[PDB]
Amino acid sequence: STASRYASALADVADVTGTLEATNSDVEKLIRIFSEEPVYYFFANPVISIDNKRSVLDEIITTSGLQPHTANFINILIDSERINLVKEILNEFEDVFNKITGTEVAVVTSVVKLENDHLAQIAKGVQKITGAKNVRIKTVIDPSLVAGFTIRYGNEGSKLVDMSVKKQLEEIAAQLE
Amino acid sequence: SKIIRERIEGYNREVKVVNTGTVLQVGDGIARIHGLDEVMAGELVEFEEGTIGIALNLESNNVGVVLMGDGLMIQEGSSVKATGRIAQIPVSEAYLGRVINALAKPIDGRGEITASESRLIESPAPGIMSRRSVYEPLQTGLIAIDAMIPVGRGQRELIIGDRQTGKTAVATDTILNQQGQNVICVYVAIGQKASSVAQVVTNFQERGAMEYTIVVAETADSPATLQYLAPYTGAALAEYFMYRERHTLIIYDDLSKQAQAYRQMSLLLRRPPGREAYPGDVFYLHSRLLERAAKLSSLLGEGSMTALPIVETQAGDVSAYIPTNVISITDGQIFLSADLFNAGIRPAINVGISVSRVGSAAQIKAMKKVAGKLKLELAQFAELEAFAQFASDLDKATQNQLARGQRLRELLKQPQSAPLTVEEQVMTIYTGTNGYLDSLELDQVRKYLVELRTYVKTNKPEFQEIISSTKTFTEEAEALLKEAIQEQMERFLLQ
Amino acid sequence: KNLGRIAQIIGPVLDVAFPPGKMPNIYNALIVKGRDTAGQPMNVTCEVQQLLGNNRVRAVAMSATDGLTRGMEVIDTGAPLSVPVGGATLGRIFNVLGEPVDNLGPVDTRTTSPIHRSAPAFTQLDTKLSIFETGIKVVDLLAPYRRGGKIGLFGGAGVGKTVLIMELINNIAKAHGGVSVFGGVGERTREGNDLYMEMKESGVINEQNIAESKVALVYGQMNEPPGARMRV
Repeated sequence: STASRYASALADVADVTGTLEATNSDVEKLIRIFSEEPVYYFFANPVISIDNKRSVLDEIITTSGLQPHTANFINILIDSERINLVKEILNEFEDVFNKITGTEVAVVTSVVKLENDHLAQIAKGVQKITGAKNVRIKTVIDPSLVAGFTIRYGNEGSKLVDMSVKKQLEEIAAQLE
Repeated sequence: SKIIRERIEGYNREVKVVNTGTVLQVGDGIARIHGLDEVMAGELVEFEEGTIGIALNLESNNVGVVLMGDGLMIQEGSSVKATGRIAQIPVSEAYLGRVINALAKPIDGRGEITASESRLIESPAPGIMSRRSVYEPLQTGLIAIDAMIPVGRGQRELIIGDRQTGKTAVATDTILNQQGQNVICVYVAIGQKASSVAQVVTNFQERGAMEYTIVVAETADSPATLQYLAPYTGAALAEYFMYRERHTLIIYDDLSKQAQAYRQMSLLLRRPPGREAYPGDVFYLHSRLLERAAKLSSLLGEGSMTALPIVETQAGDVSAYIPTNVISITDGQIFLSADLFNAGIRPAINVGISVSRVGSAAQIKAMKKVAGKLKLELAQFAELEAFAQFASDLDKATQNQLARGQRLRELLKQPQSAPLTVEEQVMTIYTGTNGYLDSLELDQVRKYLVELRTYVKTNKPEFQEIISSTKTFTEEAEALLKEAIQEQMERFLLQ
Repeated sequence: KNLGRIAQIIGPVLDVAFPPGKMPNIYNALIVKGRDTAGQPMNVTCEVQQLLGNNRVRAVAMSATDGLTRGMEVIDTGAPLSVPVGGATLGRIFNVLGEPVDNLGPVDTRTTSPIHRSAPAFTQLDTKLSIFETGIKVVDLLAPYRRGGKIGLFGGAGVGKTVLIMELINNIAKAHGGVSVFGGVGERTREGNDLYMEMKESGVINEQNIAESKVALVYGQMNEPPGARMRV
């Protein structure tokens, strides 16, 4: 996407900068900042004086203390009115961070909040299976997980791998087969 | 942080105007508008430069206003304070003679037509339960209309034709005969020429029909919002007459102009265009428009709302989406054939393609007794219209039925504003069926039928009195008609 | 148990931001509980036309929509137009809403069934190509009108479908034990009023013996915003 392009350029700026972590911190902070629906509307209304919005923008750039590359990224962004198209590019920055990283966030989903050792084994096995540089573990103790788990991995959470009632689905299939 | 959130809180408190919405995308009488989200659907709203905005497009983002007219002074970011009222034109009978612009405001200049009851233009339609039987008749003055197609009180009929044809004037002739009628006459002139508007108005007041007639008009230079609703405005004027149980009739100048208007509206709304650029909503829109026209029930007082639809076939498309949509929509339809006008017959009603639904419930039995024979002989001559150039070798009943249908064809034509009563036409039809005009020659029977009408107004006025009182073709009255028929037949037989 | 804010309204195309989870299925219904012009609560039958996404959906209502403001809640019925099925329709001239448009009181019948439903299956039907035999003599002679069939009409007013369909109604009511669903779509309200006057006048609507009334009258108003009329 062009939103994904804006995210990719922000990550590129932070990456040739080295501020991928730093502007990632800025990304989370500004995400929680722009999480304010009143702030998101006030920055994102067309009725907003972009003079006064730029005033409040540098005010907010203080009010969370943003890094300079991401600050000018936001300046070009709200300057180019894709602030209206803001937030998901912000969200995509996360994946862009992982696109920078290769730290793959994979969501497990088990009957219990599983063992951090079992989490380590699964993240290691997914670092081999994914072939990953690293793995941001994204756990879940799922209720409909009967006993086993469910690790959505891949580019999306596409690469589902689950043994909870999934084998019961397979058993009902082979019954129906 | 609430210092920054205080700063943007003040900025957004400035953005927190409730009724107002700033003019976002000011284009061509249409605006996206920030703010004024909490409005109901479709109201007028006062913009800056006072401007009335028809809140057409309830955008999720914006507030899409059909501007009432041109807003050069409606600047960028012009705040439309929400009015919330929609289309509540003050309708009273005190416009019956005033020529109102779309605000029910006299484009006449007849003074402010005083009016307390204010109805929103699109009020709801009458239910089928809200309508009784179509018993009472309209009467065009056009003998040829009411003969071949009976018009009830409060019914739906189109007049399709071509440009300004005098079909315009055919409606005007109906409006003229509304003066003798007890129905309220209401001239809805969408998009006429201004000179034409005035000559029509002069025709009305010169008839004094403007006593019985109010006038509303859309300009050709109308903001098409006013066009796009002024139809419904006239419909509500009919409501203020018709919920008051009164017979009332309306003359809708061609909603094809309104179709180009709503085309300009939805295209101006950047909305989805339909069959030949008319919006699909034009189907339901004209449907809602013409839907309300009826005689009511007696629960609603049987108040007649008698529509007159102008439909002009664009180079003879009997199936434009406008035209075929109306053709679905109507009950009576009046195709016009200016072939007859070019050959001479005003009224150039295409008597074959002009088909209607109501029929004998709309005719006097007085009329009906003659009119069935008129239909039979008319279709007889209609098939036999082929025989004409070879009618030297025509059989006695063939050339005779040809002569009968010929005199009946003579018994049709009438100029601009040559309306007749029911009774004069009854004499005319009874003679033309009675072969006394199978005697008389072509222009001879025209003048002689005029003279028979005059010398029946004089020489048999009690036959017209019975045809009034009974409203039934009495054999006594048909006898007095034959009496005066032979009398004036002698009078014009000496010539 | 879903409540959708009236997101946008492109005329009779409404839009509804439903909840992120509580966003309904295709042709799932919704009562838009808006105000009236009085401000009294009026509930429209918005129909799920298009799952427009971002938990919002382009809907169509059958009735009108003036006075509706944006953000108004629509409690999703979340299913098709469950309509008063059976004999309460057989005799009451019923609206598209399932109110009797007849003003014959409310149609007290619990059986409200899903409107935009399937057809039957390849196995369920009865493939004896039987004759829907009329009792009208020419159709008896000429028209091999299939039972379960599709009798298209190249003829309407003047040609006399009023009386002929009325006698056909009486004939399918009498010679068969079958009942009749007569639907005036895009109705000439002249023809609608006269039609109910006819069925009462014939006794097809057995006017005293209501619901012994052999017909079921469903007119579709042309006055309806014709998105109503598609689902009639």
